[PDB]
Amino acid sequence: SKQQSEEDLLLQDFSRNLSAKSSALFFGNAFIVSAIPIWLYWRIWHMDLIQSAVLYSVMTLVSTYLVAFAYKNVKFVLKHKVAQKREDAVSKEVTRKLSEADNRKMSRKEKDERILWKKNEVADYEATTFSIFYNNTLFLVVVIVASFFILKNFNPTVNYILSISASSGLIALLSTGSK
Amino acid sequence: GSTSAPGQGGILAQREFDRRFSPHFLDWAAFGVMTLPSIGIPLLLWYSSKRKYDTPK
Amino acid sequence: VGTGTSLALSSLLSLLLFAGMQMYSRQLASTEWLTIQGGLLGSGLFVFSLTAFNNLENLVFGKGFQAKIFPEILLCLLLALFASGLIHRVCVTTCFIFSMVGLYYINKISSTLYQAA
Amino acid sequence: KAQRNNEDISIIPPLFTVSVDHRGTWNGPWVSTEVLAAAIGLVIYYLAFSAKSHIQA
Repeated sequence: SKQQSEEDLLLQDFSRNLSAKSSALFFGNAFIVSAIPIWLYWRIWHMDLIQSAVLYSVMTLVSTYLVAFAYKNVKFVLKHKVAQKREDAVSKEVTRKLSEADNRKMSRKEKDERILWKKNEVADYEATTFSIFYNNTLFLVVVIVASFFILKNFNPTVNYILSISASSGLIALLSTGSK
Repeated sequence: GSTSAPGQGGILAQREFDRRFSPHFLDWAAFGVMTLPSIGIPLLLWYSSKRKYDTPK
Repeated sequence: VGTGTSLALSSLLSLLLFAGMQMYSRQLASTEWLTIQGGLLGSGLFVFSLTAFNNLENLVFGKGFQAKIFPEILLCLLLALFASGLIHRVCVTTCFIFSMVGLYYINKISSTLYQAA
Repeated sequence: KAQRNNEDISIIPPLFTVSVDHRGTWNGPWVSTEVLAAAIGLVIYYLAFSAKSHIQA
């Protein structure tokens, strides 16, 4: 099963369809963050949620799509570099695991596979966790500065629509610009 | 003489008190707690990973 | 570090300094010592802005583009001076002086790094 | 008379004194300032962005 072993993990990462764990983490985290500004306006600005719920949700759903559209692209760019930077230690961990195998006639493809398997995991993970942190940082920080300084002279309603649409849209554009 | 009369008002229940203004000036601190999963948890978790593999050569 | 990331980093550092200077402009101008502190901040803004401008020039026109005294260096200095005026007139002397002192060493650093290589 | 003449008010011995302790009205922890909220947001963001540039290189 040498051919399948090397393929399985590699295929799922490179595929344009998000891995089940990646999709839930990205979509859910984007949803939670998109809603967080609702609590700012609801509490500080004192904007009723129930009466405007129709608008509130629409903008939240729109934000989630763009933020997740930022997660995949931002993570992809980081993973390219991360994998190499983490390979140094991860290679030691894999080689030690292969020394335990002690396979007399181990294939060279298997030699690449094992190291590749762990190297993929770490790059896939460290990129996901860090990328989510950074993207969440930019989105939450942007709304704070824009809403409370840039939009200081506008109705809360126009402020919410402009701030949420702008932050998410710009952040998505920065995702592709990094690539 | 007679003093000014505020007139009629509304007494609520404890749960409602929480849902209009509990973190009135705690709002930003609560925002940090809400954003802890979005920022604190990923950042701290990743730092544990980087420390593990980022060994000086 | 990568040129594309470097350009963003320099822009972020310059932008943050400018926003802080305006926010505390009233406090900074209150006392002579605080105005001098503004001079340090303005020079730092000039240094970061110059780094960003060169990085942008390299990306658009290709790597290795050389910054000239005019207009790349002059424009960055002018922007820093304009921010200095907003807080107080007095800094324009101190804010300018710190920028010049940084510039001479920065050129010395650039010559060693690039000309030697 | 002492106040209107700007004399030491303490010279007049009070009939009795009472200490009232105030243990702080609850406003939350003192991070709820709109400017500061941006200060923490931007401070965190700058470190995060630099960390990104540290990874991308």
